Amino acid sequence: ADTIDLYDDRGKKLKGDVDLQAVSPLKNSAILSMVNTVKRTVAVNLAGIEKACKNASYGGQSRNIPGREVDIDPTAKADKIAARVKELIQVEKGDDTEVTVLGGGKFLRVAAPTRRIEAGAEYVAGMTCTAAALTEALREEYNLGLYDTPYVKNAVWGTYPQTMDMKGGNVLSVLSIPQNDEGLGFALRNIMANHLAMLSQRNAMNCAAISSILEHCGVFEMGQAIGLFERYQLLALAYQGLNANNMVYEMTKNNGKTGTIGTVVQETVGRALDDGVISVDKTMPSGYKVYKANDVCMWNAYCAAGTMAATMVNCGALRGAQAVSSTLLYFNDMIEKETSLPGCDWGRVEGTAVGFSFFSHSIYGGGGPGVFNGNHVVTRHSTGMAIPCVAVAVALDAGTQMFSPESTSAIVLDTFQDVPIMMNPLKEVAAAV
Amino acid sequence: ADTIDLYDDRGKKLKGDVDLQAVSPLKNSAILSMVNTVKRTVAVNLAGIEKACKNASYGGQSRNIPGREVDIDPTAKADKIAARVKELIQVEKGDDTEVTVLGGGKFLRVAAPTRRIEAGAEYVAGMTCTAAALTEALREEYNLGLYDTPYVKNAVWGTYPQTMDMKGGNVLSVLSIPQNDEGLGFALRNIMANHLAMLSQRNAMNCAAISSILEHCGVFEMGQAIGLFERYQLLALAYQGLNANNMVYEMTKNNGKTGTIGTVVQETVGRALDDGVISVDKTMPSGYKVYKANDVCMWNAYCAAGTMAATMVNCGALRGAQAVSSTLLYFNDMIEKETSLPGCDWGRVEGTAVGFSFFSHSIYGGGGPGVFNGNHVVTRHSTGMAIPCVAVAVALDAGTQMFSPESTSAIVLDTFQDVPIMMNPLKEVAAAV
Amino acid sequence: AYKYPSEKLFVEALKSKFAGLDLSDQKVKYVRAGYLQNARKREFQAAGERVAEQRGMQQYDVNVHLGGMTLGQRQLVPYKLSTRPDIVEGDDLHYVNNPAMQQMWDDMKRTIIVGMDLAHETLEKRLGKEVTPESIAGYMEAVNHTMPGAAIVQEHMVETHPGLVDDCYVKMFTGDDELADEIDSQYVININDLFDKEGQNEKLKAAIGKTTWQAVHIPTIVVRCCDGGNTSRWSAMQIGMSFIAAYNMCAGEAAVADLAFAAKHAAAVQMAEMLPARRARSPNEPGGLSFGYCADMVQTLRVKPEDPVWYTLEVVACGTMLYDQIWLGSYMSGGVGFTQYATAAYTNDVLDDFTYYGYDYALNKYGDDGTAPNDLATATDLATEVTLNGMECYEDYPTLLEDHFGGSQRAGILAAASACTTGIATGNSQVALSAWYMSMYVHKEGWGRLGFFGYDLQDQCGATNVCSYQGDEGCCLELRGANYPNYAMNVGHQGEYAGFTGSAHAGAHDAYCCNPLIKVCFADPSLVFDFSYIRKEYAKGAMRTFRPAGERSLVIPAGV
Amino acid sequence: QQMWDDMKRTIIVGMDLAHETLEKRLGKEVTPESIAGYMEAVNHTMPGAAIVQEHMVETHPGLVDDCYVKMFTGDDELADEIDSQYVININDLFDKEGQNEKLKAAIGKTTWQAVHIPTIVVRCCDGGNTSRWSAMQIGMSFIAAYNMCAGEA
Amino acid sequence: AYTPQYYPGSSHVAVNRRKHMSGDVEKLRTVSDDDLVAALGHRAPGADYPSTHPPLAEMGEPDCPVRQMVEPTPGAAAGDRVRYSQFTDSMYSAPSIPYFRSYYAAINFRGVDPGTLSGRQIVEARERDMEAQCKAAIESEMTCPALAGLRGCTVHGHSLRLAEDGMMFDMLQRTHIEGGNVIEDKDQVGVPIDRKVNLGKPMSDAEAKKRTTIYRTDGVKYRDEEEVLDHVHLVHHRRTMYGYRPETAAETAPGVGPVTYHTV
Ligand code: F43
Ligand code: F43
Ligand SMILES: C[C@@H](OP(=O)(O)O)[C@H](NC(=O)CCCCCCS)C(=O)O
Ligand SMILES: C[C@@H](OP(=O)(O)O)[C@H](NC(=O)CCCCCCS)C(=O)O
Ligand SMILES: O=S(=O)(O)CCS
Ligand SMILES: [Cl-]
Ligand SMILES: [Cl-]
Ligand SMILES: [Cl-]
Ligand SMILES: [Cl-]
Ligand SMILES: [Cl-]
Ligand SMILES: [K+]
Ligand code: NA
Repeated sequence: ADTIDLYDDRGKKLKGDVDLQAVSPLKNSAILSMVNTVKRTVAVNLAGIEKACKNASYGGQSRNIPGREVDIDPTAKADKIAARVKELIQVEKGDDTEVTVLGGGKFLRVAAPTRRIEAGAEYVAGMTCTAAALTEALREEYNLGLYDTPYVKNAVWGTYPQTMDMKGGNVLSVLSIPQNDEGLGFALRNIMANHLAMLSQRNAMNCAAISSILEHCGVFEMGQAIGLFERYQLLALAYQGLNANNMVYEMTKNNGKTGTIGTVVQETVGRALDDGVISVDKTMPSGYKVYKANDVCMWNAYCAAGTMAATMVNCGALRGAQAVSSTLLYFNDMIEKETSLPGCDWGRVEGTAVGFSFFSHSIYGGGGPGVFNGNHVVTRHSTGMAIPCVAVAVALDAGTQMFSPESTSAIVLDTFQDVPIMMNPLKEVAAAV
Repeated sequence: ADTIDLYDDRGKKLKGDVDLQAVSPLKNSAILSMVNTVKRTVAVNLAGIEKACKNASYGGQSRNIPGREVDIDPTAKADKIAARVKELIQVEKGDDTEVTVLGGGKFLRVAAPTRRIEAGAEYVAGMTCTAAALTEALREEYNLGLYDTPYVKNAVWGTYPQTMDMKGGNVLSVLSIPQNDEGLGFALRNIMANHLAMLSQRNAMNCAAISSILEHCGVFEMGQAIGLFERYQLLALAYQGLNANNMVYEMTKNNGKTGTIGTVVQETVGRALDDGVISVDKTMPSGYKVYKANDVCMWNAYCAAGTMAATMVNCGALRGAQAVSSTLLYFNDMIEKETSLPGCDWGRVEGTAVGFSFFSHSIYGGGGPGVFNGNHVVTRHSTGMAIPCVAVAVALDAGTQMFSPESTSAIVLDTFQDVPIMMNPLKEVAAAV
Repeated sequence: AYKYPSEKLFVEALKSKFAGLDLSDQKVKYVRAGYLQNARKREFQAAGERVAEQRGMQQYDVNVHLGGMTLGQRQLVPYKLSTRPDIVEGDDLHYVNNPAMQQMWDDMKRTIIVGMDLAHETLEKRLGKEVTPESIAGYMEAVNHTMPGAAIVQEHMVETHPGLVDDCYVKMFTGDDELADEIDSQYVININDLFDKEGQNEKLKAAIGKTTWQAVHIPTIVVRCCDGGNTSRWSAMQIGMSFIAAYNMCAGEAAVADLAFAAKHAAAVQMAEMLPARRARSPNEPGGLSFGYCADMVQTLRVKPEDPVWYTLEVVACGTMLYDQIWLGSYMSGGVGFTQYATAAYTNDVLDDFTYYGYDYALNKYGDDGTAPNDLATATDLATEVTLNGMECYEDYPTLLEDHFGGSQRAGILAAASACTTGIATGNSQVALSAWYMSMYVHKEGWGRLGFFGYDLQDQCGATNVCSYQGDEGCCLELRGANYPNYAMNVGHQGEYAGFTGSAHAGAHDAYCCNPLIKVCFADPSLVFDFSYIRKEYAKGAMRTFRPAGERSLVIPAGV
Repeated sequence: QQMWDDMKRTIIVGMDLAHETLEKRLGKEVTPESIAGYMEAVNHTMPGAAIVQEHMVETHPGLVDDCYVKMFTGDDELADEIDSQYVININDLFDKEGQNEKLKAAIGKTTWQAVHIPTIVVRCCDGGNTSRWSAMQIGMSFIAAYNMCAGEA
Repeated sequence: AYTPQYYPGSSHVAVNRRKHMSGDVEKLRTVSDDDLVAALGHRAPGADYPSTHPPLAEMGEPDCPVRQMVEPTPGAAAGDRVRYSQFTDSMYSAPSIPYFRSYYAAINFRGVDPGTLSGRQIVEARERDMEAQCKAAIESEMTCPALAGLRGCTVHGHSLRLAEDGMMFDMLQRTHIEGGNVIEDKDQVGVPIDRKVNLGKPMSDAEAKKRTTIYRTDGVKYRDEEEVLDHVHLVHHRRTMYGYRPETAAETAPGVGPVTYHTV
């Protein structure tokens, strides 16, 4: 069986000789808790509801319905409304429902009770029950009636149900609606990189962990971690996302002052050779050495760690997210040229990076790195070994992006800033072992 | 608080003075188990996989890929395959994974471990892990290689991932894919009436219960059972689906020899009046009496029970499913004319029935009753008070339908005929209190 | 104020269809002439003979009608476009035969509104470029060369034939009068000139603010070859090429991707969003069109706001055709389809008579436009009076009942008159919606019939869902549309809902209903279809006098 | 453009299940004569013309001249009984290397309609219109050809 | 047991509506079994009933408590096809109106699938049960054979001017007057039949107005039937109120306003 040493975000050892199965999405209680948290937690924009009602801007995108303003001030009654929402959504007193006023009354964080998720088939009960509880709380507090309550309902729910989503509404999840899934098992893959950067509070080590965990939870739900593929995926999670054996942190540190994508390639090959993961296979007439992988899944995991460290070194030097697309491409292209072994995810990180480079530097779609996610058509193709690097690059950016975490995901930061699994994911994963 | 007496499918009292909350989707362990079972259980058509491979008919719909037949016989190796599937999907020895060979080897029932659902965001992990485990089991058993395994993979998964669903595949759920949801919280609403009739083994009382339970679970996930609406929905579930106070059973018995839609209307009004649910409000000059509802949610629940009993009496007499659309329409239209009180779901059962009648008797879409479900655009509009009657009518049909339970849902019957929650839902719900 | 006259508005059309007829007669002589009575059917039969001969396979033949009878055992009667002198054969109003109706929908489908502020901020932040009226002017020239399908950066590019894409263009609009005045007027939608009544221009500029937008209209031929989902993508590609050239950017650098995301998503305002799987459709298709946006596309409100009924009924004409004839009758079904389900709402001055009657009743009882109480009691009074009067008209004039021969037509027209009266009177769309459902309930009990088998699905769900606030039930009417669950299937409702959504804002004397960007965009006279007078355009199409875009005569043979 | 429009406007629809419905529910006999009547009906109605109601308006036949329906079958005896104008002749078209026999063996003794709705319709609308348009006029044609209630279960 | 009241209103039209609902409709004519079977067009007069499935007694049934307490109709027990009758009724004071044909069926007959439309009203049922229901309707005061007729297709006519001889327009002319009587010589889907089914004399215009269930200006004016209007209003109001909140308090929620009724 495989064991790993767990190290934290500062390069400090947490636990030695941990069974690889102990960090599995199917077994580690901290990971299971992370998934439950992202499913059941929603953010409420009370300030947005108040503006929509006062300005009759229901649905957003410059909509204005003249004469249909509703003059209510929920930000000034945030504590009363929060208490009513909690009473309406809680299943039993003392259950895990939480409703907290943030931003001096501008927002609520609503952790809907787990039981409402359990009683359903998907994850949407948090969104639906919060929107319903808010609508009722506003109707009661402001004595709304037959013909104005519908407008307030649209301030909360947006254009639902004319649209499948609460478009222009004021209830937010880090997940999207199920109908946006590209395929089977994609809901946990559909987390905007800008959101991931805010969950991590721009700590790039914690970013790698949060993003890698959720990506691999998705891969497991897709049915793509069965049999031999379970070890393949778990080693990638551990070495790329969980700083196993301190490889990501130490390779970044070693290359952080003068290193480049290429020096990280070199250190990764040297480590694989020194650790027995690869060996010289044959030598060509020129002297070029063809390598062989003695442990195929472990060679991939080393490439995954190298891809992450290269992102941290290159995007960290740029203090800019955009270089992540070329870093994933050239780390893997060049490590193949250096060894004659296939790179991370057997070309699928490189391929993802090719299209991601194109779609972050062209007219045709995409955007900056913060708009991508594991469900995006451009960036879905690797089983979890590309997006964590994207999220890390978004976190390292010092201000070069137009669609930035602060401009698209501000409420996510406030909602998860004091949530322990997001504040210290590596410590919580290790403590759950 | 409200209490109900629970009665079984033969009109015998099971439990007295049960708190209405104890039959809630959020609280009753049998309901919660039913939801878990439908989410995580899949049927495998091993005979279909064998036929697709031997005939190169991958993807169905008369497809044939000449030359790409793969000659494998999984129905003859069903026990070995089943054991391998179990080993590949089980998370821990002794967990709730089940794999059972059915039909002499033609089919498997696979109950994927609940932990795989818990670790994901939706319910699809059963379908995906089963499809993956099967593909691997066949590859191993039959020594498949690089260029033929892809074809066998399509025998299992259908045309996925060119399509979003496993179209033409051989892994089946009573649920559909999440992207087929019409809106938020609709996954448990997307259960074909023919499937519900097979879950119940054509026991119409048990069909009412199974369908009503799952419909209201969906309504709860939609956020439409919050506050006062929780009592509204729970009373409809109890009185229409769980035979509360034996009202559905007794009204059907009382009207079963010579009764009609209209006599059931009359008995429902008389019961509401005798039980104090409604009272005379005012009398018109002609002597026509306008009634008033003393308990609005209870009056709805009585109308829901009457709509169900009227279906049992009218479709039971016809021994034909098609009359359910007119029964739901005319029961509710005439009870309004009889009382000047609004009918079941305040017109939404009647309205559903208007469009359902149209789309079960016209050129434009729909079909016979068996093709409808709570997620169907035609039949989604009532919050759970129409589809259970549809499923009951499908169960009562003696052979008038072209798209019948036996022709569309045969594998569902074999998969669930030994599953306790589907064999005796009313007894299991009462025992869980 | 308006005064309802002594002669019903529908009498002229009856007299023009039936010269010399005693309009009180309940009986008629049937001659059973069959199709030969009718010039259009005879022309169709001859066309079918040529089709069959040319392709070697039978097609149209009136004698294939069942029962040994051809169409026209009764008299086949033509249709007067309401408020117009044009009387046309019924087939001339089938969407397939009517290019004006086709081009109205193509003009909506090929339009996207795209903000410019985010793109300009991107250029400033990432490249340090200064955006000026001069740089914007260069961009507007670039985008009007590239948008129809022509090249600006690469060498050896092939291009669209400019004559095939002559309808494609881009204009900008803004609430900033200073910017609007600096750009060449050929590139600008002039809000002040177009919205010169009742201070509408100031209302629009206040709502839009000092923000800048592009109204993009991609080529008709493209949406005809493809779908409405092409529109925002096509727009974004050529916006991006134009920014590259006009700001000397690298032709493909990271900042270009921010422009792409802005133009495709963040600053893009679709006409319609996507639909769920059973009716899967791309964006910019009719099922996603909200009633508020439909009402805002129609422009009679900027021409004559002092007559709220006229604008209201032009919206009805726009919506009933699009939603019933093209959307429900084609996209969602097909065949002969649903022409007369919709013509009932825009021909023979019938809905006009019933609605002006109601307007006069409300003016006299409740007072000026938009001042009536916004309550269920008022909806009840107006709907009942308007519906009873209309039913009495159908009872007293036999040839009126024979015009709206299907109960569904009668139901939609009586309920539209009821709800439009209530909208104008109260100024409230949601109260008008209660009046709509009340009309249907009143109608059903009077005659013991309503519409087709499945007409009142939404009807019977209707009253209780007006004031629901539950997730998939509650919604203000302006934001409802053809995907509101109860509305997703049936003829005889969707275009009428758009009509009385317009009526409520016309009664309130607003400049728009839902989105001021939509309102300005569709006011532009450079569109092919004249959104200011819907029924006049339909008449041109029916008379073969409407020239649509998108034809391929430039690139096809002809010959004997 | 026309290559794509020819693909988008095409749907293939089996006839066996429809015929089984008529037999089971109505007790109708399906014969080469009843199929021939159905093929005439569907080629009148498919382009957008009326067969049941009175006072219907219709598409201009010249605007929809590309719309038609043919049947095809691996049953050579049925194919031979229907007027050739309505039938795709597999044996004439697939005369090389025994291709006709391979196609007929794969299809079997099942019957299919190749429906091609009007180009002008998919140009005004989208490819989603195709299977729906096809089904509406198939339905109208069965109603007429088998003397059904024009709207029964 | 509860005594039904069926429907409000005090005019003779409301009385007629309660007659149709309660099934207390006078028999006015006789139609032989063979004539009616010929008109319906589903089988030859005297022929055995075709079956869609075997008789219940022969094939057995699932162990269902509902099947075991609900008696099948004769046609269901026998396995008959589900067939239909369909009627069209003139808005010029025909005795019947579509919804009230459907209520007559739903209240007074077992195992029926009625459908209401503006220009047609259908009853589907097992063939022999459908025949009995159609016989009851066609022999009764619910039928004038000039103002109403069997039309399984091509139904246009309910809303049209009557012909000069008082017959409702039928594009297929399945009926005509001979010697004062209405003769049907085609089946309900327009196929000629080898007999003349004599449906007897049309009602006089005065008799039709005495027997009609329709409100219109030349009979009982709808505007004057204040009890029916009150009923409509009460149902709409209560539906609106309870969709907002299903409780008595909703009946006076803001937005209701000063609702008022004529007779209550
Ligand atoms: C602006 C981009 C970035 C982007 O997102 N798309 C562009 C431009 C876009 C535009 C150019 C239209 C115009 O000239 O105004 C269009 C036609 C798409 C559109 N918007 O309609 C296009 N490219 Ni490009 N584009 C092409 C190609 C190419 C080749 C051209 C290399 C050369 O040596 O000429 C290179 C990529 C590469 O190096 O591999 C290329 C780049 C680029 N392509 C660079 C601009 C290059 C430049 O500055 O000259 N295209 C091709 O390689 C062939 C097909 C050709 C496409 C037109 C056609 O198929 O007819 C066109 C496809
Ligand atoms: C076969 C159906 C069942 C169904 O699913 N659709 C039908 C037929 C369908 C066909 C008829 C075309 C043809 O004649 O070949 C089309 C045009 C749809 C299509 N496939 O293109 C249509 N109906 Ni219908 N259908 C209509 C209507 C109606 C009215 C007609 C009643 C009368 O008194 O004439 C009744 C419903 C009712 O009673 O309320 C009706 C029924 C029916 N409708 C009955 C046939 C009735 C008959 O046997 O005569 N339609 C209308 O009420 C007006 C609009 C009209 C539609 C065409 C248009 O909008 O121009 C047409 C809409
Ligand atoms: C990536 C995605 O764009 P978004 O990132 O969603 O804007 C997608 N475009 C494309 O895939 C464009 C493909 C055609 C142009 C490039 C050809 S190499 C689309 O519009 O749905
Ligand atoms: C119900 C549904 O059909 P299906 O049951 O999915 O076949 C749907 N049709 C419609 O809603 C037809 C609408 C237009 C024709 C009837 C207008 S009243 C559709 O094709 O997606
Ligand atoms: O007769 S139906 O109401 O089903 C269709 C009318 S077009
Ligand atoms: Cl394995
Ligand atoms: Cl290995
Ligand atoms: Cl509440
Ligand atoms: Cl005559
Ligand atoms: Cl109450
Ligand atoms: K198109
Ligand atoms: Na030319």
